[PDB]
Amino acid sequence: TSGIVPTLQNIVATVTLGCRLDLKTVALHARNAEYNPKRFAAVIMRIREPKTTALIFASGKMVVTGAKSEDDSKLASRKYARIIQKIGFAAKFTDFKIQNIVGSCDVKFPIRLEGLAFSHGTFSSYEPELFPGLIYRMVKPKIVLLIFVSGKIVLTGAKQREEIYQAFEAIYPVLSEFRKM
DNA sequence: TCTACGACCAACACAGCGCAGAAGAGCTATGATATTTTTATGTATGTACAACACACATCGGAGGTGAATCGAACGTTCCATAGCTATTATATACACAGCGTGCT
Repeated sequence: TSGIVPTLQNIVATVTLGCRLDLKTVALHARNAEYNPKRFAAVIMRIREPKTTALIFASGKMVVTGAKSEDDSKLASRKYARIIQKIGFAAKFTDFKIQNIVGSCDVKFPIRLEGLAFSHGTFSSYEPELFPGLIYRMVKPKIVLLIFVSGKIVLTGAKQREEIYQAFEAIYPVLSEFRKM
């Protein structure tokens, strides 16, 4: 067991609004709406109360990023869809699928990263020239982990909570064995 | 008037003519020779042919080269496809570039 549970910091989800959207009008009429078709083929909006960000496409496909919890992402998608209703489009809410749940935690001890890369070499790839963190790719569940010398752990690539939590619980014994000073 | 010159006589002897023999002038006949006739005999001529050997223009094969003609490599363009590029949120942490400031 571990005395600390990871805390989430970003949830990436998608919603199908089910209607063709004219990105020209939603940029002009919505308040915080940025449309640069040369730079990107979507309109970026963000609203203050969930601190999220919606990438809205012409086909009606939607991306919600920046949420802390699944209910927060659901509420953010609800309010962005309500904005699209108030702007003059028939954007029926159809589905809501959360793809990414990245959460960070701290084991509060220094880690010997080279020894961990040497021991669990089939799942790890340490290249401190490029990035100062170790990339651990767990096979079950499919969660990737960024491991650092300060003990900070970044778990990325979860669909719901019961992957990142058990990923941390499985990665804790193989990091408790590596301690510096 | 008369003196040169011619008649006249004798002797004779040497020229002159009869006679016979020679001889040769001129005609006549016959053989040899050169001249013309005839023919005949070989030669020349226009034009054609053929046989044969050599030489030469003409046709044809061997070789060389410009003009013409072939492939082959390559650049370019298009159809379709797939793979990539770009954003955003977020924790984490380190390395480098760039800019505001200030005080040495």
